[PDB]
Amino acid sequence: VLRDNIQGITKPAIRRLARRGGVKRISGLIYEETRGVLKVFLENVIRDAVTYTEHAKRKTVTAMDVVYALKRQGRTLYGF
Amino acid sequence: LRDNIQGITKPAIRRLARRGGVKRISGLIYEETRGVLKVFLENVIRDAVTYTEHAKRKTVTAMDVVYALKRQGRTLYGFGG
Amino acid sequence: ARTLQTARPHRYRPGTVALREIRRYQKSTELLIRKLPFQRLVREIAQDFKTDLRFQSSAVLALQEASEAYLVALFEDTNLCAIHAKRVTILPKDIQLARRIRGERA
Amino acid sequence: PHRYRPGTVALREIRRYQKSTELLIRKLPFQRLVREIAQDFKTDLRFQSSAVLALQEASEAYLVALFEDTNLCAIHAKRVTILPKDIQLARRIRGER
Amino acid sequence: KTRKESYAIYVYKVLKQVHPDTGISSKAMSIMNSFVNDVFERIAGEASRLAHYNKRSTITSREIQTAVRLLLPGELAKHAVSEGTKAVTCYTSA
Amino acid sequence: KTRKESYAIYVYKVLKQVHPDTGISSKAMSIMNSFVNDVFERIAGEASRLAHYNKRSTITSREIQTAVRLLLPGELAKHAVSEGTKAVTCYTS
Amino acid sequence: SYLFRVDENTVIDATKKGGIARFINHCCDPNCTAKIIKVGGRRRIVIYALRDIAASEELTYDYKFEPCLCGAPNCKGFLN
Amino acid sequence: KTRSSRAGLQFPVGRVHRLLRKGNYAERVGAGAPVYLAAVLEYLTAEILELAGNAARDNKKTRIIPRHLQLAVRNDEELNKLLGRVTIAQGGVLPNIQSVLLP
Amino acid sequence: AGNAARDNKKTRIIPRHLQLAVRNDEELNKLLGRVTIAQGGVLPNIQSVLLPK
DNA sequence: TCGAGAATCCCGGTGCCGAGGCCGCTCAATTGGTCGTAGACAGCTCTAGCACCGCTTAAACGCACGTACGCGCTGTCCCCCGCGTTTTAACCGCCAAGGGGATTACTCCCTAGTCTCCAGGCACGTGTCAGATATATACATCCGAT
DNA sequence: ATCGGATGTATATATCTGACACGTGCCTGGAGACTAGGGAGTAATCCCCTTGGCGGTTAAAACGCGGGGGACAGCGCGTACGTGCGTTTAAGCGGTGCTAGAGCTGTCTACGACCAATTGAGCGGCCTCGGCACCGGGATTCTCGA
Ligand SMILES: C[S@@+](CC[C@H](N)C(=O)[O-])C[C@H]1O[C@@H](n2cnc3c(N)ncnc32)[C@H](O)[C@@H]1O
Ligand SMILES: [Zn+2]
Repeated sequence: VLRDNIQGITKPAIRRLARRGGVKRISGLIYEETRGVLKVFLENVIRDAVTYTEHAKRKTVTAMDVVYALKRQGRTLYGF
Repeated sequence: LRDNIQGITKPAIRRLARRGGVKRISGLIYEETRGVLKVFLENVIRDAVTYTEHAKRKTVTAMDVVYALKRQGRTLYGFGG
Repeated sequence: ARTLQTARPHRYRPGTVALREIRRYQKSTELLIRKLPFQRLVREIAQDFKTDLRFQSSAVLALQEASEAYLVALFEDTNLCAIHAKRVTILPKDIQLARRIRGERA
Repeated sequence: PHRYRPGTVALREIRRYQKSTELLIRKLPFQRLVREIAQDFKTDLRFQSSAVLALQEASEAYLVALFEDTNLCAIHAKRVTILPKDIQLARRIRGER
Repeated sequence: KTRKESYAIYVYKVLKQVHPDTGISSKAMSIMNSFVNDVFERIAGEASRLAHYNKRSTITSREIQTAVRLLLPGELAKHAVSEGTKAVTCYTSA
Repeated sequence: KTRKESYAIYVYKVLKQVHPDTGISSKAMSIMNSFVNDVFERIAGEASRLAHYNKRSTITSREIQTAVRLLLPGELAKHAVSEGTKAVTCYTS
Repeated sequence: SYLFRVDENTVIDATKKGGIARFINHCCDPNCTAKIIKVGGRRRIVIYALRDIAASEELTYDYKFEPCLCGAPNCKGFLN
Repeated sequence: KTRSSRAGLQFPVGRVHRLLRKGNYAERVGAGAPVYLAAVLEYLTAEILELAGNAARDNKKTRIIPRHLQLAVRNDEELNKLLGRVTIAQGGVLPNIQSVLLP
Repeated sequence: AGNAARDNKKTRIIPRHLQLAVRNDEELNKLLGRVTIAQGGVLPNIQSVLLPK
């Protein structure tokens, strides 16, 4: 099993994401907050992805399952 | 029927804002709010009138408004939905 | 020991009548806009789409309901923005920020 | 000797990153994270290759977008830094909480 | 006159078994009716979409279960699926 | 092997009219295919609901017109309804 | 005394028969109140939570009887 | 004589008629519904490919990549509303910096 | 809704009681996060920065 | 710190209208039986997701310094609130009319459905040039001293 | 503001592949033709309910004013954030191996659509009284100035 892998989202990665979004001076407590937010988003999407997989009696999470999970939440995605 | 938006007077906006939970209104809100409300009303009545003239009739029913609302994400319970 | 029971001029400072109107409106459930002005406003806006419609009397009412449940909700959000900026008043630059973040302007 | 003024490398990085389209988060640790979050819903999960990336792509367009809003909230308070009480407002206004 | 239909009498039969003495108003009855219609449409539409991705040609008692488990939140899902499967068992063995 | 149909060739035929010497990559063609699918599903769903409301069963060229007027924004609606009526006219003769 | 006054000409007596609601003590500061609902057309005594109550907390309640082992920070020496 | 050529189109009116029939939309698909729908789809894909090619040209390239579709859509004002919630993959962000930040 | 209408000393479920029953829950609130219940009013709530000191 | 006065809740008395039960009367749900086919299932093929290994090298971490911005405080001034007086039109009740929304009655024409016939679009190779590096160099921006 | 330089970025030439664009078979989805049938278009008509107008009244809006609380500007303190440099570390890339499980095909049958006769559930119209809105008069709380 795996555990405490959320720490792989490093400080420079969040920093670069903020820089793309337009930020210029990131606080210090942000990294933990965005790690929590990203974890929540990922949980909510993978729940529906796994439900869509289970329904079809499969054991591989297809790409169309992730696309449908995202579409079902009002966040469509072009390219898969 | 010209210049009726002044019918959404100041006390009505005050009461809406009180129910919203705000405590100390500014003085310029009472025009931004009329603009917002006019935009919302145009966006809804456009689809209501589309729904009502697609069915070849000249009377905006309540089902037309319910559909025009449900279509923009904002449903509405109570009027025959 | 005894049987227990359940029963046996002026000028308010600014900011108190507001905190009372808030409590008396957040518990009532009627419509907060006059009905004839909203009637006329709906009829006047629907001119730009088709000339002579008849607006069945439950349509108008319907709109009014939504038109409240939108504005009220909007104000809630704007309130937070004000409280976020370390103030108490709500300003037009708060409504615009709420509508931008929320997706209505982009 | 020489030292760029504090904060002037920020805008250079801003322009450098807003112009490209690469993926900002490292791919393998993100694969591990997504692969272990789904351990709470099943166990013999396989995660077809183009699915993970899919997720990752979406999971960037979220965060970036969120920061685009966080900044606004910061700028609303006559500020520059984005303190963690901005993300919370930016997530409560759009109904995500 | 033309006879239109609703869920009035069934909502009333449920109210008269959850609160055997309360009584619903009229506007509240119309609200509950439109609520039932809205949830019906949500669930049946998601069930259809789901019975389409899989290329099945029918909308069975399992598309409905997965739809209920997607749309309904965390804990309402478990109780909803329990009531559903109980009803389906009690119905098939009769 | 396995036959899967897509809107690649039609998107290419249209590209060769709007820009006779450019060429779409693979990812961009996948994106355009997904875009066409999305818009088709939106318009079809809205026309379906719009036929269900008036208690009909034929989904004719009036429902598609009204659905284009509902979905597409201000200006795109006008040009889209114009192209549509022009094509149905040039087809019914 | 475990007597309780429903109205002017009727009282509840829980000295020998009743619920565990006979195990709620009088406190100068209460966190629960007692209202009189009417279900089925008859009056009954219900106990509502006045203020939020945490776990493993004693349920205080004001008797209004009209000595006091109150033990409250602010408190009066009489149940009467 | 395919039913698309008879209308002066490039989209497959036959395939769109088939999809409308086999998608469980209504009981009886009309006659001039697939023509209308194919014409609308063709107009939209042309309107987006034109700006995509324009954007790809100014950047001195002859191949359209997702960056150029992102630019073409988000720069427009009525396509940005149509595709208001999509996230074009490998698309990136439109360059913009708040005025308060730059010195 | 009946619990609310009883704890409010009435005996008729009424739109305000449905609005209360929904918005006071936590999961019935996500199922109906977008709806608006006509004649349901709003839930009593005042921020803490506003309450006097 | 406590009086007072303004607002709020709670207890009876009263009228009225809509929530609920009752009666006839449909028409749609029930039951039985047939029949075609959607899908279950056993089985086989093959691809692609998983795991490991070795190098290298770019990205991550720790550390130091210094300085820009958060922030807490103080101080004006100004404008939004609470309240009283005057003015308006919303609202309620009522009457009259006629448009058009439903409903009914015919009829016909537009589409499903089936069979026949074949050409267009999709998997599969093959070719080459468009774009990605890579290097050298010129020009732009930025920072210290004055 | 002025240079001087130092770092970074943009410009242009060389070259190097791999992914796009084109030509080929070939398989089945699309086009033609014809029929039957029911869904939609059209005429009659009727009565609901929308529109329009009018008088009273009184609730709510409009206006003006006094002032106290709040928004906004201006400074010092200090810390926590950015920038640069020298380390570590594990990401990435390439190459191998392999086995799980997606995917596709043929056989069989259990299940849902379809159709006929019917009959009782529920839907519309009629009362009707009890719950609720309204009014009035107590107690009971809260705010504010002293
Ligand atoms: C409902 S009984 C409380 C139950 C009691 N603790 C028991 O063990 O049964 C209330 C009675 O308990 C006693 N009591 C309750 N609260 C008290 C208090 N605060 N001080 C003194 N006696 C108290 C009095 O005799 C009072 O009449
Ligand atoms: Zn005591």
